Amino acid sequence: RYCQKWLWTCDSKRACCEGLRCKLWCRKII
Repeated sequence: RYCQKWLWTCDSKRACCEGLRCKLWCRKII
């Protein structure tokens, strides 16, 4: 049970879970 490589460069097209609230690397569990 893990997220979806939140580490992506969150911005819009991203597909994070609960860490897309950032500029690039999803600021999730890290």
